[PDB]
Amino acid sequence: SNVRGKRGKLKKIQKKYADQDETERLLRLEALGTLKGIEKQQQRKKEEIMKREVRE
Amino acid sequence: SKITSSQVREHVKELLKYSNETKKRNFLETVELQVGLKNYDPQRDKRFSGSLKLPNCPRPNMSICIFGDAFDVDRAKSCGVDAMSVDDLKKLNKNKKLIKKLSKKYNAFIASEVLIKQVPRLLGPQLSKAGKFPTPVSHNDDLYGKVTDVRSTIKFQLKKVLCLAVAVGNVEMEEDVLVNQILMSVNFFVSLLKKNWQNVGSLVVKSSMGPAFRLY
Amino acid sequence: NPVDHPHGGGNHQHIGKASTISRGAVSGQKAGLIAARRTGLLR
Amino acid sequence: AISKNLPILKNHFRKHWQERVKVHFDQAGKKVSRRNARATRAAKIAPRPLDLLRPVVRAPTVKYNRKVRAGRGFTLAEVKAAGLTAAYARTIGIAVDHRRQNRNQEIFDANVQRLKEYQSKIIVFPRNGKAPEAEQVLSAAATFPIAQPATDVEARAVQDNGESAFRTLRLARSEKKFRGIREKRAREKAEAE
Amino acid sequence: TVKTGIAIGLNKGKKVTSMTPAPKISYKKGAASNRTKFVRSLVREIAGLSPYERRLIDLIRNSGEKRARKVAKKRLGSFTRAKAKVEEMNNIIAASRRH
Amino acid sequence: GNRKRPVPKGATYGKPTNQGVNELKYQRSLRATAEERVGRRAANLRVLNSYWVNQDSTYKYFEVILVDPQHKAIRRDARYNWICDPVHKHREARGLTATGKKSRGINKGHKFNNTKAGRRKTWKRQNTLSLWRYRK
Amino acid sequence: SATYPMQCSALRKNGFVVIKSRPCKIVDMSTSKTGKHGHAKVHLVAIDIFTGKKLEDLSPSTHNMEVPVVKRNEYQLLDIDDGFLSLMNMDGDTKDDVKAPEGELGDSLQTAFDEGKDLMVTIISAMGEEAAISFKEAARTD
RNA sequence: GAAGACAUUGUCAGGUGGGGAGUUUGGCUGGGGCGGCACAUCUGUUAAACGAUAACGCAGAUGUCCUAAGGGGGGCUCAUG
RNA sequence: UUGACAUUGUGAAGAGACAUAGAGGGUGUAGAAUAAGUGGGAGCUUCGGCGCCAGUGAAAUACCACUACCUUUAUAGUUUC
RNA sequence: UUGACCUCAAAUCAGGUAGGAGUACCCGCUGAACUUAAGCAUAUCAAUAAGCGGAGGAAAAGAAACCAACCGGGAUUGC
Ligand SMILES: [Mg+2]
Ligand SMILES: [Mg+2]
Repeated sequence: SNVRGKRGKLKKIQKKYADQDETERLLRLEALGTLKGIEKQQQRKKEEIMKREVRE
Repeated sequence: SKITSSQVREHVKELLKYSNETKKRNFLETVELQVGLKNYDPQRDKRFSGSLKLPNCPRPNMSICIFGDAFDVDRAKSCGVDAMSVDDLKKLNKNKKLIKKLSKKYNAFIASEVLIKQVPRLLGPQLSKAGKFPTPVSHNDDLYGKVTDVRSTIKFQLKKVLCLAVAVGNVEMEEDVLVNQILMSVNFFVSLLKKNWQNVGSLVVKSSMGPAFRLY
Repeated sequence: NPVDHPHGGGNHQHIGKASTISRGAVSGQKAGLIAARRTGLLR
Repeated sequence: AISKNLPILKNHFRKHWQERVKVHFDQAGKKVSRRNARATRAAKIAPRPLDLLRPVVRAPTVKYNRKVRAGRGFTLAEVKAAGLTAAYARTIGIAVDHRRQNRNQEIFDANVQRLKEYQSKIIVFPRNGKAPEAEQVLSAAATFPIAQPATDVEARAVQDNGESAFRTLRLARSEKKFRGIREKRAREKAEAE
Repeated sequence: TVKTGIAIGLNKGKKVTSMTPAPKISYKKGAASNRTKFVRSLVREIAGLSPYERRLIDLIRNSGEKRARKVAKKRLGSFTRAKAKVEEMNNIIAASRRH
Repeated sequence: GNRKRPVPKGATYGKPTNQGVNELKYQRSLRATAEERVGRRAANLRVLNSYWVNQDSTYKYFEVILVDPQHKAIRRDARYNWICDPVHKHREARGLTATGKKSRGINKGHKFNNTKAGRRKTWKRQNTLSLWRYRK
Repeated sequence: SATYPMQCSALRKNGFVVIKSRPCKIVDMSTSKTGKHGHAKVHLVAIDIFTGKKLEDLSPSTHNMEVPVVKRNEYQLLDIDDGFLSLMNMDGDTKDDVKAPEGELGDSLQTAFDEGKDLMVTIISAMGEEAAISFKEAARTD
């Protein structure tokens, strides 16, 4: 919402993915490889916390 | 400059009127400039740091320690300023409680060019954490002159908080001197600041045990 | 021949640049795999 | 291209200038036909003098205001002072200009006098009857010439009183130059409490 | 406004005796007549206000005549028309307050 | 809107100063082309004037006044029989109406030195080379 | 000036260039004749010093490429706090403007400062942006 | 029936755009190309004991450095053995 | 292709951002306590009490102000989504 | 039910009018490049050639929302 560029994404989702189901969305996202990227970012965040712990 | 000299003269006049006549205090009152900067980010933008030496001293009597060699300690006997030698620093033996006690004892430190290398090795990084780090002095220069200089130093460093404060001078000085010093300090601050006179959030003049007065 | 197609020409029969073409490409450029999300034979 | 010590020429002949070349071979024949047109017009308006009466009037700019010349037509104020209406003056052969004004009494008096002499000199025929034929002249401008006014007499007495006529011009230019700054200083002096 | 007689200065030019001619009727083209004043007042009563005039009324009520003149200068062509428009809208505010 | 340059696929075949296609503007007005189409529709009439009535994003709307030069009420009535003179055929096509003279620039003044008696007429007049019998 | 021009053939390996307004350091240079008659073209493969990205370019050999001024400077650490190093210059000058490194260099430097070595830091300046590249330990003057 | 003040349309503005347009792509040179710079300069020599004097002749150099390594004065004498 | 303005009217809700009027708020551990930070400060006192030396803690405490971040009400408010 | 009004039609209805030609000159639209710059892209050629629409014996313009700054001039056109 407040964060920039969210609105541009919203228009697209409404435009082409309105007639879709969650099962289809998950399958499509995996084929695209978008899902893997999200996972990698989450993993990095865990890594940052891990580094602090190791130092301690 | 958005701030005008006549407005500075006026605000200094009621400031000294309150400090001197109406409610006098036994301790000598230092005049403070408290600034806050606007539309600025400590994390991304460059962290400005700078220093200026005022002509008339703000704090004549503030405690200063001189880390020094044999020549520096022998000169410091003539200067009358407290000093501990390299042997004394080795006798301290990196004990945190005593060096924290020294850091809260002395506001300012002056060190020799030779020993400024191993001042971190004998003492550690808690001086940089406090923000009191020793200033270099050489054999050629006068120690008491640089004590007067450090006592007249004004430093602006960004750090993390977007608000700074310095001590312009005493209440007891003359009005034109106080006006000139506060004007040159504001000019030095905006010279260090990028996009000058527009990233100035607020400028506040105050005296010790005194109310705030707002200059823009 | 290179006058007739983007893929034409050369001393060997080869495409030259990548055959995946942008959706924002113009007429005369869209020759190949238009707006391909992925290529190749999946297993 | 550029060559020996010659002046820099600017000959504008880089268009198809030979498509637009007007050589006036018909100067003599055009003059002959112009005289033929004047004669047939005079025969067509056989008593009337081939041109209207024009006023005397002062030429506009500072280069030419020393001279006086002919105008388009008389002012309505001038023809009312002459004592005839504008429509009647236009019918009896007086050019009337509705859009020039009278700001100069000498020019006004000269034009009124010129109208008085024209009304004295013309003969106006009755609209119906006898038509007493009267042997036209062809130029009202030649019968009423434009005369430059005599500005002064040719001999006078010297009247000198010590201003040299150069100090006067210089002081006038200086006070025009420093006019507005003096009222600015006067205004701030007045509003200085 | 008489001339000085010399060729330069403030009132340069030759002194000639003036005439002060009769005023032309075309010099009074923009003069307001009673009948057109009555017509303009009646059609203003009938038609009311345009949207930019309404938001100007709000700008004199809230943000003052300086912001009102800035917006009217952006809306109309020139600063002169903006000043006249803000003046007549202030007159409408005074008249409606009297109403 | 504008006048798109009618070239195939935007190719102009010339110097880059003439490569513009989109932002080019027609030199006559929409009022002028409106009354010219009305005159072509009724060629037996004569266009007198036109005025704006309405508009939207797509169209501009004009009303055109036309006078019949064969009707006896205009053959008589000397205030209007000047339109029956054959020099007034297609005034809107020659630019002789009010918006036609506005678009041609026909006005008195120093702001109209290029277009005062006709732009091409003045151009010929000041690009003519005048040679006399006795050369000056 | 901050940057100065140079010729492509005058450039050689382990030198700094400006590619797409980035300070880059060359790893590969290759020249191939354009046509038999024509001049050779220089292909340049370089690595950005700050970001580590690989940027390449092909130019005529006679063409002039922009070259930055890179200064490497030697300092001693004072403290590492909030991701900003505090350094100490010869003659006693101090700067805190340098941000700490974010990679394995930054991790190794953080562990070395935590376990208490005296660390010698090399920071480079090129085109108005500042970073730290390497650290050593002072073998003498302990 | 559907859709609905959103599309569409008009005008500006940013991006993309060899699909297309226009144009350019140095010189010297024991042919041109590659190489080099003899393309703006400086020292010695070729150079023929005034001056001038060529070659892609020979041996080299320049696109800097210096608040003193500038200016004035005083004292002293250097390399080497 | 993206944005603005016009075409373009009629109605309801819900969020967000500014102006200027005022309120309250900050708990790893250790430390007498709930430490948002800075900067001054050795005396301020209204209690003759609180700080200061001293304890602990990265950061120290009275007495002053400033600046963020939060929550918080209101305007014939200004507005955006 | 009848008679109006408004708007829109139909007639081999009564009477008219337009088209096409010519185009030297005239009034507009549209619109280049060769060339010159000793290269070339703005510029120039040129507000031209080619293309399109519309007149007359001339056309167009024309009786100031003008020029001026003077002691002011006074529709347009042409030299
Ligand atoms: Mg190929
Ligand atoms: Mg169009």
